[PDB]
Amino acid sequence: SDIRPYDPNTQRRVVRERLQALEIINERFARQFRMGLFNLLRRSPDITVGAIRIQPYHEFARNLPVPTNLNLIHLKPLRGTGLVVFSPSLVFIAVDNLFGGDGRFPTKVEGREFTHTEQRVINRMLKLALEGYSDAWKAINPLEVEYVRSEMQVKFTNITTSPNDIVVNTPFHVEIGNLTGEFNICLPFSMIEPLRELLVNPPLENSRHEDQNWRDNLVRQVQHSELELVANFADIPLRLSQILKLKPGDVLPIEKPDRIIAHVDGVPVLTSQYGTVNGQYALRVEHLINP
Amino acid sequence: GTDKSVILLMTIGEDRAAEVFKHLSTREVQALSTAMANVRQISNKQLTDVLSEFEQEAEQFAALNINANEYLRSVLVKALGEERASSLLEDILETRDTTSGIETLNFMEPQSAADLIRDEHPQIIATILVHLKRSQAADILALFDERLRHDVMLRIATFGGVQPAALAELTEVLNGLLDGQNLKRSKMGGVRTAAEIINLMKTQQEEAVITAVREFDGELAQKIIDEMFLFENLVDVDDRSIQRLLQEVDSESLLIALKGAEPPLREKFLRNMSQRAADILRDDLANRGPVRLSQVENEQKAILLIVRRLAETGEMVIG
Amino acid sequence: QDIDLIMDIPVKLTVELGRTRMTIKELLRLTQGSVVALDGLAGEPLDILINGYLIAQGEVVVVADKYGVRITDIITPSERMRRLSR
Amino acid sequence: AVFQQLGGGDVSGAMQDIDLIMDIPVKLTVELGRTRMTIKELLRLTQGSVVALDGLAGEPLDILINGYLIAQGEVVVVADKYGVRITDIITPSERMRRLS
Amino acid sequence: DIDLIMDIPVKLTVELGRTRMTIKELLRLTQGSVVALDGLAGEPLDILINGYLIAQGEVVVVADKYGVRITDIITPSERMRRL
Amino acid sequence: KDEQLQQRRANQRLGAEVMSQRIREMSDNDPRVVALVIRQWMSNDH
Repeated sequence: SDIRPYDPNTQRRVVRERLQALEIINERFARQFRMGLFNLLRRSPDITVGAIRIQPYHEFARNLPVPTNLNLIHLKPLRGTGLVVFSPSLVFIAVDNLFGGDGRFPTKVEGREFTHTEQRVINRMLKLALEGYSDAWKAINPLEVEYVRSEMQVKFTNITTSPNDIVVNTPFHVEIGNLTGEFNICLPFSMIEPLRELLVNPPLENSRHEDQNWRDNLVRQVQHSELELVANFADIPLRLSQILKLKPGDVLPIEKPDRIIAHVDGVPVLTSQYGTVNGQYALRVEHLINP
Repeated sequence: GTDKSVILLMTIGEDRAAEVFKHLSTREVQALSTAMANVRQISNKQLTDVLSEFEQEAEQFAALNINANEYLRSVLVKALGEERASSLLEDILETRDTTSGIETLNFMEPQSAADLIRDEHPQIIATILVHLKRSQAADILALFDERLRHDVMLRIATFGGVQPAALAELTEVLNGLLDGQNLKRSKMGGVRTAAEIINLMKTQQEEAVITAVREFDGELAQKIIDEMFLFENLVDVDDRSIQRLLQEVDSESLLIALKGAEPPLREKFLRNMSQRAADILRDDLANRGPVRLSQVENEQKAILLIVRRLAETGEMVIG
Repeated sequence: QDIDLIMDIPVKLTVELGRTRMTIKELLRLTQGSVVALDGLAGEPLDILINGYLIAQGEVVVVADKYGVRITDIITPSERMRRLSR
Repeated sequence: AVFQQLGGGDVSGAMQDIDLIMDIPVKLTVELGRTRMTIKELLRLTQGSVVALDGLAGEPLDILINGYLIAQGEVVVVADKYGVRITDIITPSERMRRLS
Repeated sequence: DIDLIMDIPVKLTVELGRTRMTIKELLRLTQGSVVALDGLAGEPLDILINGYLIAQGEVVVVADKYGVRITDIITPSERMRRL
Repeated sequence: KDEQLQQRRANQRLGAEVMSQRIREMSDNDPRVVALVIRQWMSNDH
């Protein structure tokens, strides 16, 4: 028997789920970003998509280097705030290539911050990155990507209510010539959760008309399914002691039921007034309990 | 008129056109170079009429344009002095500013620029340097750490040209920083002013302040001492002091120093030696050809140092 | 095996009008004033349950201007077994 | 017959505002877990026994005020004192999911 | 008769915290706000049956599922002190 | 008409050859004045 003391703040919540739809969106975005980078840098980059990592937010935060450009982005209409992380190496490579450099010298990063010119270069790159990501998402679910803010430290973002929240991280590796760099795209699981059934199964070559026809027929098929409806006349609170002495012939007082709740497996569906019709216990339906 | 000017420049010749371009602004030179080789139009009558009309009006401004800056510089030099002429010329040059902030960066002090661009990416630093004036860039790299200095110099050696968009972005970034602020730090009072201030106070305070400066830095004290007594107050030295100092002044060094000196100074300094010695010195000065001021300045400095040492000892006076 | 330990724990007792099994179709077209029956004849004792577990049977009785359940019997397991079986 | 008989006082009903009742103490309670269990195992329980709870370890805990579930939070330890961190107010759908 | 109430289901809960608050305080709570608990760390958690306290015990996790070890059953002497 | 055109062309090619010599002496006298006049012409062209 395994029995160990409960320790809070321990990484005990494990939620592993393959995300095929994200697995293809990543390659589509990588292809779009590669040509965007070719268009900008006038060079030939190769982007390798890494394995999607489903990890608590503080793991993602601690694995990041300091300083690193973080780009808070809004993936409307999905409520939340995603993050696009550009490594110092990648921005160094881009600035070197733009400003008359054939990347001859090795990239040197020693905690140096980002100037206004570097920030503008990163904004120019991030415009292409966001356009590519939006186009890639457009195939499955049309989303609009808005860049709201850029930061350099990790403690300024806090896109997760708690550091133990679970986020989805995709690291890409971009190589230009001999130089290499990496950049990540992190989405909080709260944003993805309404689209989990869409992001879980691999996409199929269908149409929106076919999809809506599918659930329509399924909805119609569901309607022909019998349910069990239970009407509760009264709910009287008695102690255990009363129940054992309880014996036939006793009278347990109850209050006036103005309305009668009808529930299916616990969930209330109807409130209706009791009655007798055709020798049967009947209910006059008064109100369907809408949410 | 630009096409006519380009045609005239083409018909003038390579040397004349090159001289005109060297005496022309960057935009004008670029436009003239582009238009002349691009499309050239020759008119039997219209070109001749335009040339005659242009020639008929070049009367008053020609004399002004012949000598404008040189005359102003000479007037500034002769008016107050070399030190004030430099300040006046600097103010006149600063009156014409630069639009793009990159060029405005070379009017800033070297340390201010070094602090401003130290944190930038090394390639951006390199791009700023080739656009910046060479003298300024050298000072900036001197103030830069040796690692950054070597890295930026290497980037300078193997520069490969900037994308126009990136250059425009850097230009507007620097413009947004240095457009609405004045960078003309007025420098009033260096060492000439310090020497002038020192020369007018009591001797005890004079020696106290010069020894304090020497304790702080000997080079500054020596520069203050040299600026204290220039090679122009020797006319106010007493005849006895001049005769006493003549015993320790080399004839060749004295002649070299007095070759470029004022005639009054030579006459005053020739009354302390013998008549034969004065005649020999005059003959040597007449026979001496022109020489570079570098050696004459050193000889005058040596003579002034000897005179100052004699005065400090107590064997010389002034009047 | 304590007895006074749980001698005082409270339980909540519920009473039903009746069972009925009806599909999504009729449930969605139920409107205000619509009447639906139940599987029990008007007169059988209602089933008393605790935590969804059968405990007793009794019907409602009117004494003066007040209501209460008059329990008819207590179901032994044998009867519970035939309840599940049929 | 001292008390006077009041009746017909159902004039109307309308929410006024939530500050008339503000400084009223609430009984806040965080819940570790639940488990449906019968009396069978109940008396079988002795000192040192372990009862498994339906809630999976590490899941957000439940927060109730006066015994009514309002929000789901996460447990944290601050200065050696237990503390819950409110994460999300529950939805009517999860409320009924809890009920069933 | 014991056989009748020896089989019935009942709902068991264990509460980890207990705090008294006003509404200024409850409304002030936002997302991510940390609410302190009157209960010190390591003290026995209350165990309730249908909202009725019967026992106290420590928190322990077994096989990745929450649990509690019954340290003791409170005699009604402590109930006066519970209020 | 051909002879008159040829004579006019010869005069144009003689006086222009003289004009080219004339513009060289003036520019050697003042090189910056010519550049200033050219810049003024461009400014007035706007």
